[PDB]
Amino acid sequence: GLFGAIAGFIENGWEGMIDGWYGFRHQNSEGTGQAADLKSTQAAIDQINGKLNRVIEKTNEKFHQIEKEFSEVEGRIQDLEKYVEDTKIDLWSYNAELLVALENQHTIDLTDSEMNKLFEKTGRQLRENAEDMGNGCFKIYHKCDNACIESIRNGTYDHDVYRDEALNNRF
Amino acid sequence: GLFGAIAGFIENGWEGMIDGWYGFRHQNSEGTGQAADLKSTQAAIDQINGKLNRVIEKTNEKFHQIEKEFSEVEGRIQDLEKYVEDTKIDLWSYNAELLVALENQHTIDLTDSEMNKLFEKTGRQLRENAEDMGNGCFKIYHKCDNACIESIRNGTYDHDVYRDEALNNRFQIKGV
Amino acid sequence: GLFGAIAGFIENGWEGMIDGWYGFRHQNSEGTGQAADLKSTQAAIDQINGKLNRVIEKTNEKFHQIEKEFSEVEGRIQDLEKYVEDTKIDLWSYNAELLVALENQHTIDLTDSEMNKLFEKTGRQLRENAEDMGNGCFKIYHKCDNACIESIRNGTYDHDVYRDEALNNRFQ
Amino acid sequence: CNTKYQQLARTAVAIYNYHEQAHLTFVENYYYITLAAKIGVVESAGWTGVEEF
Amino acid sequence: IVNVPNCNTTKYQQLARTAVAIYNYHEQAHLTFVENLNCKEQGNYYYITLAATDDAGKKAIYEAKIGVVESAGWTGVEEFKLVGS
Amino acid sequence: IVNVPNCNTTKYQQLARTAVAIYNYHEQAHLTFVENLNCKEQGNYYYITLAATDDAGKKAIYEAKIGVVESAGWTGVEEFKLVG
Amino acid sequence: PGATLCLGHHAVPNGTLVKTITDDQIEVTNATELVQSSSTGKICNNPHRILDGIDCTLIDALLGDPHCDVFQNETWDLFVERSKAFSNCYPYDVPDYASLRSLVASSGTLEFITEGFTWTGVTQNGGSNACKRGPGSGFFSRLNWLTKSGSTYPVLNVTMPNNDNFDKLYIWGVHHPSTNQEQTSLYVQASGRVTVSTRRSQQTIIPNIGSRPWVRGLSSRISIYWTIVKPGDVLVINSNGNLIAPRGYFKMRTGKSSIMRSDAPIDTCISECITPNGSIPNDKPFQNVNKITYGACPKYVKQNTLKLATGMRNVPE
Amino acid sequence: ADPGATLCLGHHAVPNGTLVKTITDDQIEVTNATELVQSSSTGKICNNPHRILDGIDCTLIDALLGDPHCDVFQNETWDLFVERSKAFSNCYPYDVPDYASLRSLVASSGTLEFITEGFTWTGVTQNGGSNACKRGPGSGFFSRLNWLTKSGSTYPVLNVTMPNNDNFDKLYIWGVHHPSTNQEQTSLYVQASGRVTVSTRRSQQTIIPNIGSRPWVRGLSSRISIYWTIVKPGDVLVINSNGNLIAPRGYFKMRTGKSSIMRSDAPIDTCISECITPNGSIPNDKPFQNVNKITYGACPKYVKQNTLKLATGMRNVPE
Amino acid sequence: PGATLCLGHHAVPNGTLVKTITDDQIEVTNATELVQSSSTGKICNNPHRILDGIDCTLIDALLGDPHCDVFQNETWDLFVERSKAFSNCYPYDVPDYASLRSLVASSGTLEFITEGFTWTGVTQNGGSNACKRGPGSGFFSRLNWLTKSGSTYPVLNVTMPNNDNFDKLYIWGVHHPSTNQEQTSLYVQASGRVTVSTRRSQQTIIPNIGSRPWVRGLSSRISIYWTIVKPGDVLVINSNGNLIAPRGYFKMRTGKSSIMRSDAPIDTCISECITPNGSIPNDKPFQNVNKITYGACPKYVKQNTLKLATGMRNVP
Ligand SMILES: *[C@@H]1O[C@H](CO)[C@@H](O[C@@H]2O[C@H](CO)[C@@H](O[C@@H]3O[C@H](CO)[C@@H](O)[C@H](O)[C@@H]3O)[C@H](O)[C@H]2NC(C)=O)[C@H](O)[C@H]1NC(C)=O
Ligand SMILES: *[C@@H]1O[C@H](CO)[C@@H](O[C@@H]2O[C@H](CO)[C@@H](O)[C@H](O)[C@H]2NC(C)=O)[C@H](O)[C@H]1NC(C)=O
Ligand SMILES: *[C@@H]1O[C@H](CO)[C@@H](O[C@@H]2O[C@H](CO)[C@@H](O)[C@H](O)[C@H]2NC(C)=O)[C@H](O)[C@H]1NC(C)=O
Ligand SMILES: *[C@@H]1O[C@H](CO)[C@@H](O[C@@H]2O[C@H](CO)[C@@H](O)[C@H](O)[C@H]2NC(C)=O)[C@H](O)[C@H]1NC(C)=O
Ligand SMILES: *[C@@H]1O[C@H](CO)[C@@H](O[C@@H]2O[C@H](CO)[C@@H](O)[C@H](O)[C@H]2NC(C)=O)[C@H](O)[C@H]1NC(C)=O
Ligand SMILES: *[C@@H]1O[C@H](CO)[C@@H](O[C@@H]2O[C@H](CO)[C@@H](O)[C@H](O)[C@H]2NC(C)=O)[C@H](O)[C@H]1NC(C)=O
Ligand SMILES: *[C@@H]1O[C@H](CO)[C@@H](O)[C@H](O)[C@H]1NC(C)=O
Ligand SMILES: *[C@@H]1O[C@H](CO)[C@@H](O)[C@H](O)[C@H]1NC(C)=O
Ligand SMILES: *[C@@H]1O[C@H](CO)[C@@H](O)[C@H](O)[C@H]1NC(C)=O
Ligand SMILES: *[C@@H]1O[C@H](CO)[C@@H](O)[C@H](O)[C@H]1NC(C)=O
Ligand SMILES: *[C@@H]1O[C@H](CO)[C@@H](O)[C@H](O)[C@H]1NC(C)=O
Ligand SMILES: *[C@@H]1O[C@H](CO)[C@@H](O)[C@H](O)[C@H]1NC(C)=O
Repeated sequence: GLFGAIAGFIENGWEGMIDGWYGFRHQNSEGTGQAADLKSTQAAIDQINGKLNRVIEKTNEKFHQIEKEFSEVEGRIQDLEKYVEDTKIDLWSYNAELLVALENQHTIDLTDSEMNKLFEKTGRQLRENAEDMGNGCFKIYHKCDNACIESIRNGTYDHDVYRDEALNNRF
Repeated sequence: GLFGAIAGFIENGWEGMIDGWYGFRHQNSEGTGQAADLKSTQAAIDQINGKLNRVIEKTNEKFHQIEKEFSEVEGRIQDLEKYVEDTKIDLWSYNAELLVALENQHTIDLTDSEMNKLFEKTGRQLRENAEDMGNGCFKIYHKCDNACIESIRNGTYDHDVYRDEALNNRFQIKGV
Repeated sequence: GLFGAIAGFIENGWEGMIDGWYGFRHQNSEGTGQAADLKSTQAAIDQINGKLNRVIEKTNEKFHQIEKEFSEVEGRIQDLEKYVEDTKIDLWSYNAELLVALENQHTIDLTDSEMNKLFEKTGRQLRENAEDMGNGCFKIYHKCDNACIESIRNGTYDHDVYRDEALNNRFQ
Repeated sequence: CNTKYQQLARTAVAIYNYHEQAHLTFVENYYYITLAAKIGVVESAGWTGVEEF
Repeated sequence: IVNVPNCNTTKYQQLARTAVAIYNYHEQAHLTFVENLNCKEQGNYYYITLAATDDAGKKAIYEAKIGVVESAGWTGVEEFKLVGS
Repeated sequence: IVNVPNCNTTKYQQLARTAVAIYNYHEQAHLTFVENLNCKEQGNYYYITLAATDDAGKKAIYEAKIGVVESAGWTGVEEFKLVG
Repeated sequence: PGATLCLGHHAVPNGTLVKTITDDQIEVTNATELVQSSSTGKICNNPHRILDGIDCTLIDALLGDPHCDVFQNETWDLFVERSKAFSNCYPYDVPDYASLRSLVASSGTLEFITEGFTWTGVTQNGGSNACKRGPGSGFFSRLNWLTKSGSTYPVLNVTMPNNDNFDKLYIWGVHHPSTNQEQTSLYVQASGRVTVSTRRSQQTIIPNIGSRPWVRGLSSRISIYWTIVKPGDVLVINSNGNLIAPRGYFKMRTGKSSIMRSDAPIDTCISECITPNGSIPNDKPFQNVNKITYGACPKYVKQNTLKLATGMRNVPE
Repeated sequence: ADPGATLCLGHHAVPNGTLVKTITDDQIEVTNATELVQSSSTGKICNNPHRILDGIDCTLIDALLGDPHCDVFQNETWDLFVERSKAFSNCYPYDVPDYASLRSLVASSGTLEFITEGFTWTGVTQNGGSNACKRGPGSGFFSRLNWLTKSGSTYPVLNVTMPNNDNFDKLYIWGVHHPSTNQEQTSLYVQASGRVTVSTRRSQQTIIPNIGSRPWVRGLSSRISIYWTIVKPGDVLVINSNGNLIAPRGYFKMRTGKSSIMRSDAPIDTCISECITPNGSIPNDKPFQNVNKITYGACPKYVKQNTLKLATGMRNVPE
Repeated sequence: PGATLCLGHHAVPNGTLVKTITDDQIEVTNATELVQSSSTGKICNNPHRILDGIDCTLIDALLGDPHCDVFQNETWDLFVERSKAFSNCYPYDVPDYASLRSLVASSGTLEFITEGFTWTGVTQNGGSNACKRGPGSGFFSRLNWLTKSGSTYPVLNVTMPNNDNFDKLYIWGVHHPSTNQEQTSLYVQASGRVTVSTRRSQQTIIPNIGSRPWVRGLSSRISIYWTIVKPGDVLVINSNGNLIAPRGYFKMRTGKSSIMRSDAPIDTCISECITPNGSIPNDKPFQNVNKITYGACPKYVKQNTLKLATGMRNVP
């Protein structure tokens, strides 16, 4: 993707995460855990649903048209009737092919973007208390129990509480 | 947006900034202030103007065509004349709908990108003299008067001048 | 571009780099050097080739159609024959114009993205041993001979080996 | 003479019930039939008509 | 017993003016109708003798043969001959 | 007025050769024109007596009636009868 | 020590391949099909009023072929013509058949109003054994075969004003006998003529006497023509022979009616989109079943599948 | 110690945002947008820079034939001929088979320039008129047609020829008269059945008149049927008739170009506008329009949507 | 004393300008052209079977104009009509010429099969000096000019059923004399009539008598008509004068054949795409050469150039 997270600096996906599209895995003194992130998951789902509803919106209702199959040879007028319908079909076939190609390229990029945004947002929470390991994980340089991990996942983590401990361990 | 700045880590916009699209607000020893950034504003304006001029470029001139309203029932030839015009209108209606949807999605993303570019460029100027507060603001760890803020906004800020002062303030920890 | 690397915080390109699309220039104790990066070059080339092959894919074969030039004035049916062909040409001309404009905008953005990805990847290798100078270059705060520069370019650079040396130069 | 001939007569009575909006019921180049309750045929054209009734 | 038409009626004056106009159109002349002298209806045809002056003010006498076929709405000047002054 | 015509003039030979070709086409025969013997014009018609051989070289005498309607550009062989 | 926090995204074991601008096949977690490529094979009878022609074409029901009598005064949203249809009346042709079929199909009704035409000097209601209605002879229910009365066929000069607020469709015909004596036996005159006119238009047909192929016993033919009389106009029929006269007019309407050729059976279901292959769902924006459709339908495209990605790139372990 | 400094990056916003459509959002607020669909009109047709010819009471065909109340249109030219719904015919009742094609080709030609030619009609009476087609207080006829009838008691076989020695195409308009009775037929043309044959080296047309009663139009049951023939440079016009010929007086000069015809009741005004619709002229700054699918000139393309807003600013996020 | 590591990208001294969504022109390192705008000017004779009409239109080769005899039983994928073509037989016209030319071109063959028509009571094989075949008079090879025999022209009434499994195309005509004397001299009856019918269709043509302009010395004309007989149907021809009779049928086919007007010479080369200007390669998806094409061709567009970016932004 354009942002380098999905199929990028994140090596692979998590088949074990079945309750969200993006989330956190942690390791601390009390063990390991996993939690999906709701806001980033919902942002990707809302964009794709909106794109999908615009695409499948029923907007074509036609009634009496032109004939398109013929049992006898007629020449000029039938040549034109066939050419008109063949021209229409090719233009709509082109529209449909380009549409799914543009939409899919954008869907892969927007979901890549949401992953990168969540990563950058998390690193901004940790400030000088953590370092980017380059593989989607942060090394946190202070004791961080379950309540501390939960404060990162719900966005209330105050970096200043742990800064003195973290700066000392880092340097 | 795709980049997470506008309607993202920047909480909202500034209605009071009426002389540019992007800019700086500061708080230092001399007070508070506000200044628009010219280069980033002009880059967004130039891209949208270029996109807009391509969309409204007058490119359609037709003269004698086919009839499109009919006062009598005729059957085959009139069926085809109406079908041809209905086919054309639907394809152009689709083109017009798709064009504005793609353009608008891209306009929102390019203006988001310009905001993110200006933020990243500012943080690269400050180097180790400042920290990203996570809401679009930098905490600058030294005395930085109006002339100092001006040097950041016009790209002449020399980080080595303040690095010793800034590193000292940044790495104050608790002593026991 | 959307990502700010090419024609952005990287001031210009290298005409002297003839063996790849992206690469490294370094200066260390042993002198200066230049080397292309293969993965990022190949990733951009693969995307453009895939896009190019998709566009030039032969997909149109027509045989007996309608007449399109006329030597006599006939009126109604000839008006429609001309209008049908004129309508088709304008719709395909629009398709062709929009296609190249979208493709080119995306090609410029994807190549900008590949430059930015390689930059972000390199800074993540160096961790706390280097600083971003803001122009696409990293200042590395330890002795890094040719073997050390190569370890960065082939992805084996172990930052812990130099961290103590680098932190000392960086902050004192 | 009350055969063919019976279908020709009922055909004449039905055409009469259409033309005059009456409701009769049959009892018993040209055919002249006297019935109780004038037909032409041209076999090359397949035409059959009741000229008089 | 004999019924003689009035040559100064609207119908006959208009037939003569039409006859003068057709002559002017066909011969690129400019006669002006003055008055009818005699007139006769026989079958589909009217026979009118009229006076007409030219741009020089000279009056002359002309004989017109005018056909009218009512079912076709047709009126035609078949003859327009100068007779004298 | 007595006229002794040359029945082997270019005009008359072409009228006869055309007649032989029409006969060969219509009857799937293969006569070959040799010469005209007598010739006569009467109204819209030429009456020509000609000799023609078959593939075995057997000569026979034929009488042809050829019509011409110039205003229509029409030329037609109405009769082509073996005499002996 | 410290702690480790890893950001990540989900994945599935069973991905789906999709097309993008750059990749011909790339695996995502989910996709939805955009091309309707299947049908039940059956035409649903709701919500469009379907009318099965069975053995009858729309024109045969229009003219009044006896085995098409059941369709009198019928209406439809969609008329379905079966390939097994046949004619079983007087042999005929329709110059501009496709247009008459089209305009009647678009009107969506066969409502017929008998009008009091007066035919003085001719005998009416001619029939044929090529067009049996029951045991005996018959004719098209909506047409009146006029022949000589006594020893003469006078000039017919009838008028019919249109004092209504709708268009009237008149269907009339011209009889082409096969021999000269057949022409004179029926219509006296050596050459007939039919001139039907309004204030807007005139149509003159001269019959054509000659032998045609044997069809249901007959070498003769009838040519069918039509005339629309707008409100405030008047119909005028003029003939000195060979007139197959109308008995009235068909009321004309505008709307969404049409006609379709299909051999698919009618079923008891609900579907807005109809194709000759049967009804198809319209939840997808494109379809690959048939370019012929009727109703709220997906647009026809050449592709039999187009997968729209509905999830991120799928990167399993 | 010192408090240091804070430097905040931001972007502008407005209190009057505009909703626009995107790929993902049906409505999203941006700071500014511009309309791409022209949906209004002044209701008037601007008379510049296109030459507008107002037909008023006259259709193009009636001005072509020379209906007396359409005399003012003789030799007229136009870029756009405007036909009003109040137009009416007031000459001999007629019809034109393929009326639409003749109206199209004349409208596309853009001129009614007529050139009289010296036809010689030996043995017939010329210039027949009608009280159904008055020019002045008396009877008249189409100015460009010549009603031929018998002279004396005969109507000869007409055989006239007009070669085209010029380097342009000639348009000949001619007609055939359909009487109501046999007496009417023989009174005008002697022969019991007429015939009109008009031919070139490349084409021929033969029309047989029809005798019978049509509905009354302006007192008449008879009709004239209008036909046309185009003669290319180097070809020749031949007219052959033994009755019922409504003869041409000459040809119309043929041109190719940008001219056309439009049906409208919009008044014509003194303004400038490149684009014309039946509803009136519309500006052409926007690439799309919703006013009418019938347009003439440099016009936005017709679309079904009545609005399509193009975003011209960033996302609007008020305080 | 440390090290510096700079990230960069390449650049070229010969960039190419391309269009984008935002920029009318912007410089990239490389681009490829998407609009084919040139042609060799020659029509390649492979892989399509090209039939060069030279002096003959398709209709004249169909009817059998003598100088078009060489095209008898010919087949083609593309028939090429030259602007120098000319007719040199009896002056004629074809109502719906465009339709007949179209359906024969789409059929792709002139395969003619002679049938045993019996014309009792008339003179067959009428010819004309306006249609010489050799030094003598002639006529269209596929038509049969019938005239009176003796002093009578009977009512012709022949029948030809179609028992084969393909469609038959019958070409026939009606003769339009110039004078009444010409009419009665050829056909006795003062007014002719031609009625051609199947079980599904019928056509009756009444000849026209009158003076037309001279074409190759003649004021009379032949009008060409056509009838298709489906398998199981039957052809009936009925006439009492002026019939230009068919000699048989043309075999009808469906397929990929067509016709094109071009003055481009034909050459021994390979090209899938054909235009009146000549063949063009089809590697590019669009072309600006001609809206008339045949085969696997780029789509016609109005633009003469459309450059597709194939490299990054060029910043020297
Ligand atoms: C064939 O029938 C038609 C219709 O019945 C006849 O046409 C009608 O003819 C009468 C008199 O010829 C017309 O009456 C006139 O009407 C005008 C205007 O309303 C009025 O001012 C007159 O005083 C007179 O009453 C009538 O309008 C006309 N109708 C139509 C539809 O044409 C026609 O005459 C018949 N054919 C023959 C040969 O008689
Ligand atoms: C964010 O997470 C923190 C960490 O768990 C939450 O703080 C705890 O909240 C629970 C309430 O369920 C209390 O019982 C604990 O005593 C809290 N612990 C601490 C250290 O404060 C916090 O409530 C969460 N906030 C939100 C908005 O979800
Ligand atoms: C003209 O020819 C047709 C066909 O040869 C004749 O039609 C046949 O007529 C007989 C009885 O007359 C029928 O049994 C056949 O079935 C008919 N065949 C076809 C193909 O129609 C027709 O009779 C002839 N007409 C004349 C006047 O002789
Ligand atoms: C410029 O672009 C062209 C095509 O966009 C490049 O040439 C293509 O290279 C691929 C490599 O796999 C081949 O498959 C194609 O056949 C080549 N096409 C042509 C037309 O050569 C080319 O390498 C690029 N660079 C330069 C300097 O031209
Ligand atoms: C009718 O007029 C045409 C004029 O087109 C006459 O045709 C000319 O006939 C003479 C000999 O009769 C030829 O030399 C000319 O070349 C012909 N002219 C053209 C243009 O073809 C025709 O003869 C006349 N017919 C009658 C019966 O008078
Ligand atoms: C291909 O041929 C066509 C026509 O044979 C050329 O188009 C003509 O170009 C000339 C001069 O530019 C114009 O005067 C004509 O009006 C054009 N005709 C049409 C129908 O447009 C075309 O330029 C040729 N193209 C090439 C590449 O040879
Ligand atoms: C940048 O701002 C500083 C402080 O106001 C000023 O001294 C310097 O000249 C400025 N440079 C530029 C290039 O504007
Ligand atoms: C990477 O480069 C170093 C430096 O020379 C070398 O020793 C090492 O073998 C290389 N490893 C790989 C995997 O390329
Ligand atoms: C995935 O696609 C299927 C089929 O299109 C759909 O039913 C489902 O809602 C989508 N989402 C998930 C999470 O399965
Ligand atoms: C629909 O019917 C047509 C023939 O009418 C056939 O070619 C096509 O394959 C059918 N499609 C399906 C999905 O049955
Ligand atoms: C916003 O766009 C409108 C066009 O709809 C324009 O009139 C106006 O000047 C623009 N305002 C700004 C601030 O760009
Ligand atoms: C234009 O005129 C048409 C036809 O009268 C009408 O349907 C349409 O609403 C009008 N539109 C405008 C914008 O006036």
